[PDB]
Amino acid sequence: GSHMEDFVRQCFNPMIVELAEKAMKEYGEDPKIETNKFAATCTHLEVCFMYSDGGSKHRFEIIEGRDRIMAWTVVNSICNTTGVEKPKFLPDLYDYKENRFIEIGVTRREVHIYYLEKANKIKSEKTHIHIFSFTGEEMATKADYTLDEESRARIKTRLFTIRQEMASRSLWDSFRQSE
Amino acid sequence: GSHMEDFVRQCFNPMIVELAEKAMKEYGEDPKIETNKFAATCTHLEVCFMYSDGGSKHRFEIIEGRDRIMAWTVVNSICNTTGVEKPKFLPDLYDYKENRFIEIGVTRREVHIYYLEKANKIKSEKTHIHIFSFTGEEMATKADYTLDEESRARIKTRLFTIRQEMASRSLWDSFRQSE
Amino acid sequence: GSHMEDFVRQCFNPMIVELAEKAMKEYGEDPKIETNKFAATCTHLEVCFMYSDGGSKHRFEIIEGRDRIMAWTVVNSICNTTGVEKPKFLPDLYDYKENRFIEIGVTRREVHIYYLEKANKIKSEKTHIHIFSFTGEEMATKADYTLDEESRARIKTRLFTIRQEMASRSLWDSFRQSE
Amino acid sequence: GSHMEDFVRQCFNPMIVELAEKAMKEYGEDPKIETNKFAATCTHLEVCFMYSDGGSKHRFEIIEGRDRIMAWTVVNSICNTTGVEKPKFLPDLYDYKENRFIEIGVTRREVHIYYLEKANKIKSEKTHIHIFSFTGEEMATKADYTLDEESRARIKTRLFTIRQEMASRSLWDSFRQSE
Ligand SMILES: O=C1CCCN1CC[C@H](C[C@H](C[C@@H](CCN1CCCC1=O)N1CCCC1=O)N1CCCC1=O)N1C=CCC1=O
Ligand SMILES: O=C1CCCN1CC[C@H](C[C@H](C[C@@H](CCN1CCCC1=O)N1CCCC1=O)N1CCCC1=O)N1C=CCC1=O
Ligand SMILES: O=C1CCCN1CC[C@H](C[C@H](C[C@@H](CCN1CCCC1=O)N1CCCC1=O)N1CCCC1=O)N1C=CCC1=O
Ligand SMILES: O=C1CCCN1CC[C@H](C[C@H](C[C@@H](CCN1CCCC1=O)N1CCCC1=O)N1CCCC1=O)N1C=CCC1=O
Ligand SMILES: [Mn+2]
Ligand SMILES: [Mn+2]
Ligand SMILES: [Mn+2]
Ligand SMILES: [Mn+2]
Repeated sequence: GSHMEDFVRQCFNPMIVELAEKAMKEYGEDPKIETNKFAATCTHLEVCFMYSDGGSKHRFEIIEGRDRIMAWTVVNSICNTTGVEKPKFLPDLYDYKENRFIEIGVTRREVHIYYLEKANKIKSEKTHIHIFSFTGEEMATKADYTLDEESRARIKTRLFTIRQEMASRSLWDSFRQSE
Repeated sequence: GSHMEDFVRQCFNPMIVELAEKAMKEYGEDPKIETNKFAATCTHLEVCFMYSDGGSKHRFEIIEGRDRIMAWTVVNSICNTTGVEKPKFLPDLYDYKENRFIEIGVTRREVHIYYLEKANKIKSEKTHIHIFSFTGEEMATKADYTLDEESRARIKTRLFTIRQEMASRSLWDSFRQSE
Repeated sequence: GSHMEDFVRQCFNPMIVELAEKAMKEYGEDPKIETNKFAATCTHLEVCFMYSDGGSKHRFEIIEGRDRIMAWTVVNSICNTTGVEKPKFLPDLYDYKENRFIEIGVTRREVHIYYLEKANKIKSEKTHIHIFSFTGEEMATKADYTLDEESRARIKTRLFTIRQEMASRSLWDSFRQSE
Repeated sequence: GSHMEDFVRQCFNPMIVELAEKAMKEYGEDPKIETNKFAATCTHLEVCFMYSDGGSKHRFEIIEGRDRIMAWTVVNSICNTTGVEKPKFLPDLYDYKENRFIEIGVTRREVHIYYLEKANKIKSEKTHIHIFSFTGEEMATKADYTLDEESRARIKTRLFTIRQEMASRSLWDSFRQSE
């Protein structure tokens, strides 16, 4: 019965909390035990949804938040209709306007560090990467940040707020030092 | 009690399913017996609605999905107020921005083939044709595709997803080979 | 218990029907007895609302549809803050973008005829007039039609549909010849 | 049991009334006793919300209307991510598009007078000020009025309407002469 678990449930929206619970159980993880991961999973969902909401009405397909199987089905349809290359790991969105997949990251360290780790991992000459930290930095492939400034600013604002809420509950250091 | 019938009811939205049922009974067809047609009818409704949703707020009148009589009443009002020519077969939308009717098609073969068949049929020097296939092709009158790229991409994505769902249930070949 | 009364209640939206009933009782008229006026009042409400919906989000103040007293209060605030001249008769909208009041008319005759009658009546060097007929014509002050083409086309479409519905019930001639 | 209290509850939206009640109790004030302040607090909330609604979708963060603590948390996140200077008094919005805080004022006197008082108070070389009166004037830092004309016009309209409602109840002079 952790403080972090109760904190997450009052910080994030109930739909986000339930998608995060569903995602963690799919990969065999327990949200009551791995409560830092529970927070991170919610955070990442939220960001990905605020991101898709920047931009014009039909711009993004949302991959993140779906069941694994359906997410891959949607990736294949997209691959099979734009001719874009099939990613090896599930990305988070597809950008119909620039014809590319996007991998959104959210990190409690240097973006430099998390970007390289993502780059190396997916090795998809194609897929765009976009990282945000909890201290306001972002880093994106070819310095091309996809959305305009006001929509990314909102996300960075929301991340700093989450950090403050954690810190004022004394949960921030345990969260920071378990990434 | 076919697998296809239950598949359609979980693939499409309930409002689409009910309009499709209404349309088939109007033409004396039974959705429980002619289950490929039931799928096609849902598909065509869906596409036509995703199509009207591309574009700016007042752009399209939606003809498809209405009762026959009301659909013709709306066609006549449009004819009677823009001076456009009265079509012989009901189209699916009217484009207020380009002042033309549009016939949307969705095909399980070559678009070349289905386009000619539509052309020949309506013989309306006026009415624009726009076909989509389930393998991502589209074809439109004067190569003028009406909407921008992202809205048509979404439709082609959704069609490929429907195809995958059918195939993973072993319904795809029976659907493909009954068009 | 007229056919026209039941026709109006199934043709127009319930909120429009209730505002029309409220407006007629304010001027001492009975919607069950004066059923042509009941139709016209609904029609005029509808049009004025479809009109305000053309244009960008804050463009119009809606005067029509309010209680008399509140409508005048809103006119005075507008006069008292833009310095525009106080109209003698209640108009239907205010255009914040062009800084003028608008009088919307809907006629079962020549627009030429109804426009002059409106002009003469309000004598407001200032207030813009915009008439629509049920046969698709419109006429506006300085040939300046305020909205773009697609939003006015929709209105003219809806008016022709109302006319057809009346005619197929044999109510059209009585409505036409009582304006 | 004042007339002003009942007037406010029928003039303003219930959500605004409840936020105003919450704000006044936070600063130890009683909405039943200080009924002019209750009106002013509602007015100021309303304006600030109509203001945030002018502009494009992600443009403003809304600070006003939150609990004190959360409002400061949001200010800090914004400061901590845009590098803008921390204000000493809580502002009402943040403008992501121009990267500044905004202090909205609403006054029953000369805007000249209320602007100086605000200027002097916050002494934030940075924060933009935007005053509206109940007689239609506005005044803003560097004559830069943030929103376009139609959105500010709406606000000034609404303020004059509130003034008229008060005056026709004989509450206006007591409200005017207690600011
Ligand atoms: O907080 C808000 C503000 C506006 C509405 N809303 C509710 C939640 C949506 C996300 C959900 C996303 C979720 C919802 C679950 N499902 C399953 C059936 C279809 C659907 O939408 N989806 C969309 C497809 C993939 C996926 O995982 N969104 C974003 C698009 C509209 C919506 O509900 N959202 C959008 C901005 C932030 C946010 O949380
Ligand atoms: O899935 C969604 C996302 C946004 C809302 N929604 C519900 C269904 C609407 C279509 C219906 C169409 C249908 C609805 C039935 N009726 C009868 C009375 C009026 C009305 O709308 N219409 C519109 C006129 C002709 C016709 O057959 N649409 C499209 C426009 C808004 C709406 O409900 N829709 C729009 C995009 C895909 C889709 O399915
Ligand atoms: O059919 C639709 C499609 C979109 C929503 N909707 C419901 C009715 C609204 C009009 C009402 C107007 C009415 C509603 C009654 N009231 C009294 C309290 C505030 C309010 O709105 N108003 C607006 C101020 C003056 C007036 O008479 N509209 C238009 C603006 C949003 C709305 O509800 N509407 C807008 C397009 C056609 C139409 O009928
Ligand atoms: O009258 C209308 C027309 C459109 C919707 N709506 C309801 C009230 C909203 C304000 C509320 C603001 C309030 C609502 C309370 N909360 C607490 C949880 C999140 C939230 O929204 N917020 C937003 C964040 C800070 C704050 O105090 N707004 C403005 C944005 C959408 C909304 O509900 N609003 C927007 C234009 C005038 C107005 O009164
Ligand atoms: Mn990611
Ligand atoms: Mn068709
Ligand atoms: Mn009128
Ligand atoms: Mn203020």
